[PDB]
Amino acid sequence: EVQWKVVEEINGNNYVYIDPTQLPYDHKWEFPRNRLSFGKTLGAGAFGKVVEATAYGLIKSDAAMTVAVKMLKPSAHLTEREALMSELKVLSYLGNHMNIVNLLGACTIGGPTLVITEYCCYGDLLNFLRRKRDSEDDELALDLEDLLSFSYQVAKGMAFLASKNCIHRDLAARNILLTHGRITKICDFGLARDIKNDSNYVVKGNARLPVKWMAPESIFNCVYTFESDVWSYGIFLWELFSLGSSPYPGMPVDSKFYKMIKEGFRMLSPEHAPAEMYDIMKTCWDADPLKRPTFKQIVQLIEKQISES
Amino acid sequence: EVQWKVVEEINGNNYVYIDPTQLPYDHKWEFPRNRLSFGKTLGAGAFGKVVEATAYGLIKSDAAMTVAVKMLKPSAHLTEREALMSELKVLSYLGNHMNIVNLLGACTIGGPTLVITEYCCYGDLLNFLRRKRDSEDDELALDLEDLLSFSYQVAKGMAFLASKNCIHRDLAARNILLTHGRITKICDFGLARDIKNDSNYVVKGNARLPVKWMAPESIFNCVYTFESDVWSYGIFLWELFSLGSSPYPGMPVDSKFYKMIKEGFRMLSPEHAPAEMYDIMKTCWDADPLKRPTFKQIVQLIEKQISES
Ligand SMILES: CCN1CCN(c2cc(Nc3ncc(-c4ccncc4)s3)nc(C)n2)CC1
Ligand SMILES: CCN1CCN(c2cc(Nc3ncc(-c4ccncc4)s3)nc(C)n2)CC1
Repeated sequence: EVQWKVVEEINGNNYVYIDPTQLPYDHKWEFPRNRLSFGKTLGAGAFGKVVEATAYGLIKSDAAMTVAVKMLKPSAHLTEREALMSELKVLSYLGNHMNIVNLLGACTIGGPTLVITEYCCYGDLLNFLRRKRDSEDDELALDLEDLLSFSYQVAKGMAFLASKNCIHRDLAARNILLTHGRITKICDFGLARDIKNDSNYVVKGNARLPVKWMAPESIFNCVYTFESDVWSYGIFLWELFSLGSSPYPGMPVDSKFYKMIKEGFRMLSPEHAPAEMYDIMKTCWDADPLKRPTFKQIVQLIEKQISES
Repeated sequence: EVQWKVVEEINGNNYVYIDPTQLPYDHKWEFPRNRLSFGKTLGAGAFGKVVEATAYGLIKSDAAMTVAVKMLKPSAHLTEREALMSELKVLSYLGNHMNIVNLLGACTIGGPTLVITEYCCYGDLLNFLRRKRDSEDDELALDLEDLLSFSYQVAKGMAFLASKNCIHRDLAARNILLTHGRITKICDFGLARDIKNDSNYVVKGNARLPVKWMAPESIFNCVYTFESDVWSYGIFLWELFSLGSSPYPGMPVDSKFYKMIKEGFRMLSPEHAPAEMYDIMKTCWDADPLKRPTFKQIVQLIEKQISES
């Protein structure tokens, strides 16, 4: 199951997705696998893993560079092998942006498929926030500046994705990475996350889904849109200003939970969210998708708050 | 006593200082004092203080901006009034640099002299470090990235000063400010610090001097050079990687202290200084001033460590 989808047409409220198996792979990305030295495993699911590695001569012929390599475990079946190749083709289709985990190369010959991406040295944003949660005015002001910056950067990364007609479908702090300079990068662990052991992914129908992050139109109609990604961004803002607390606290995903969300029930503001960031969340959680803001508009709104400093 | 001196000639190991009272003041800096609204006091000495204020229409005609205003207290005498004006003239002589507290304007008519500079919103680096001292691998790595950045930025600020033939004479973490984006800015509180109540300033001769930060040639010959500023930067590095501990721990400034420093005694490395930053400190503490590195060279050395990431 390819996670990032790419739309080609909107034929009056119905998306025409592009078959990722029909996207090109440009051999400019090809890199010899014997110039990768594999290190620790950074994440692993049932069928896939991401491993830290050193790449010799990937960018400059005389330099080594730390990278992340996505690969399948031997237990993987054909559909997982296709998905890895489709993720490779989507990533090269997207192109490069500062706030996404970028493609650096690939090994598609001489062994199983390897996908080489940037390595983010501080790990996932969710764990970063929860450490600061477990852990005076100047210190709090500086933390608020970081959180404003993270929301700005994720919003730019998502605006870049939407500009390439790409829908993320699993936006959440656990899928955002932090790296040098406090730069945040959107990624998808996809096959490299063990979702069977993550309570945030819930059984609904024939899938395990991050329901507390999903828009209502996605839960009752299984549709994923640019507007539903905006909804997820709103949920992301709530965990961001709550220091990584899980959304809808003390409320498990029952059938009771599903009722409330169609009743227009929303979360209240996190205690220390700035009013104008709370205002952005609420508009992301509009029951009407076409009343939610676009990521381009969210970028402008957050730019204005940061400039007021 | 003007703190920042400006040299004009080096006539074989003897400096010709420029009389700051002979530097021009350009009226382009003139700003009406009735467009300042004064707030809290940020620091105060015997004769002077620095106050936070809002300046209406200072940069853009339609915008307010937070600034810092240096001014004298009524107890000030003629020599302090001249010094404030000389500091104004040095600051406009220096020009603008990202890593110094820059001049934004001045009120030299219609009341006592006011000097308007950038406001740094996180205060002094020394208190910032001591809070982190009172206060796992990802968190420590990120702290080390900040400390590397602070040493790089202070070194660029000092290289800019040396390039303008300016000697600071009181470089220390207490004279470095932190502001938005974790930018550090060199300043001098000068008349706005109460040095009578600061143990770091010690009675030597007819002055109160920061002896633990001074080069030996400055202690026994009362000479201040570009090379003695480099010495102070080395001491600054030691407090930086020690999280604001006072230099030469458990050793008061006796006559015994003076003996040891001419004996070539130096501090050992802070426990978590990177080897290459320790190497920079040691070279800053060379008994021969002409064997110390220049700030231009320190900038290059630290740039290389940061690039290795
Ligand atoms: C020693 C302390 N730590 C702990 C944790 N720590 C990290 C780093 C990290 N870096 C990644 N870079 C790219 C990734 C990726 C690429 C493509 N698709 C999906 C994911 S994951 N990821 C994790 C989960 N933990 C690093 C150091
Ligand atoms: C509410 C919590 N705090 C605590 C402390 N805090 C600050 C800010 C600050 N900002 C400065 N900007 C320029 C300065 C200057 C200009 C010219 N010459 C010398 C100095 S001092 N300075 C201090 C000492 N504390 C700010 C907020």
